[PDB]
Amino acid sequence: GSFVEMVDNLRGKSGQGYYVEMTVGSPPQTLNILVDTGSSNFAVGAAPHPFLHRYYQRQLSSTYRDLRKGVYVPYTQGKWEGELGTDLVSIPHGPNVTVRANIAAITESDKFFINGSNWEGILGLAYAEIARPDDSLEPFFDSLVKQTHVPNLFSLQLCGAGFPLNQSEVLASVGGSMIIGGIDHSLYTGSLWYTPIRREWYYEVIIVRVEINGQDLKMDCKEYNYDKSIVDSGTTNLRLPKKVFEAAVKSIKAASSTEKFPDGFWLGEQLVCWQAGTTPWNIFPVISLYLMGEVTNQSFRITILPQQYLRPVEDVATSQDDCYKFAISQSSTGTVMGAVIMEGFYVVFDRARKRIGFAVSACHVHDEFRTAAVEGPFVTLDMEDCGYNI
Ligand SMILES: CN1C(=N)N[C@](CCC2CCCCC2)(CC2CCCCC2)C1=O
Repeated sequence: GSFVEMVDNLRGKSGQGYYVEMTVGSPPQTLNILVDTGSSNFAVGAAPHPFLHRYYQRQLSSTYRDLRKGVYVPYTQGKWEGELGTDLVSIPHGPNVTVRANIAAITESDKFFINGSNWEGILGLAYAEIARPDDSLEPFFDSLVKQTHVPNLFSLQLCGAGFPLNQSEVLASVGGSMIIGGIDHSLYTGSLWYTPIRREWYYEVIIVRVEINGQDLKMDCKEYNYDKSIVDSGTTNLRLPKKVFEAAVKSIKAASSTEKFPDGFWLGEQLVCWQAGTTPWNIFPVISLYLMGEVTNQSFRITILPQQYLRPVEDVATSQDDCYKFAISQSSTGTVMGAVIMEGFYVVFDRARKRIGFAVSACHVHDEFRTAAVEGPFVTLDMEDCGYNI
């Protein structure tokens, strides 16, 4: 592991997000920032909010520059509005550099800030094409690379604990690593396998085959990428296109049929609980997603366990039972490989080579009988037809 200064620099959990410490302004103002590979704006709370105990104070920064421009960003579950400007930004447990970056000072929001998440802003790590108001607002990572010698690459190890973390525990626990400018080999086991970034906007990829316990879901592969497939640390669940979700849940129900679960469980709304330590992991199937490889007609697969797709939640009774929510849900906007999937892998966002790498995570939760996996190669034909075109 050659990047010790950045190892273990993340905190958080799949449901409320993983964050990294950053500083903004002169003198430096410390803020916890959500790592979001599914957006492209660096936006931080800049005004009092019930869920914030600190925020960016522009008037206290001598290096603050006002862009005299507003920004409005509505999203599925909510929205954030702010004022654009630039200032000096650093990552304490990151590369030893300071860069001038765009910052959206959030002045109004709805369903953005999460009570108790311990973060005050978000770091959009995707491409300028999806930056708001438009692609002229240079994303933080683009600025970082343009202004320093930092390699155009970052890697994420998100570490799920495998059990509920109370408020005190989640603040004291290491939630993972964000390695800026490199790959730290202590964070994964086995080999790294790369899939092409199809297009530079979201981190878009192409899924070419899906298996539930080795059983082919057997759908036209274009269904798996309708209308796109992305890797998004800012989404909790593995989200699947409606038709794929329907087929996958049918297959997961069949594999786990020795136990009947309520409709609310499958809808990802209600938790299911087992006596302490008795979670029947073995009745649940592993899920394999085959991804396009970098070699013509070659693919590889990533396999996750129910320890990834069943998300640990505290029982409404704080009892001693082990409880979970089903973290696979439907989407009308394509496949989203969210945090619960990323928790099984060390994921390399190799922007320089326009590819995303996957390897088994040194911190993935498993049992004595099964482990997550990244395996290849497999001969796979016509993978280009798996990509969706509007
Ligand atoms: C899922 N998702 C995401 N990964 N980022 C956003 C915005 C997505 C962008 C995508 C491009 C267009 C503008 C919105 C924000 C949320 C992230 C978690 C914390 C609450 C807000 C979102 O809705």
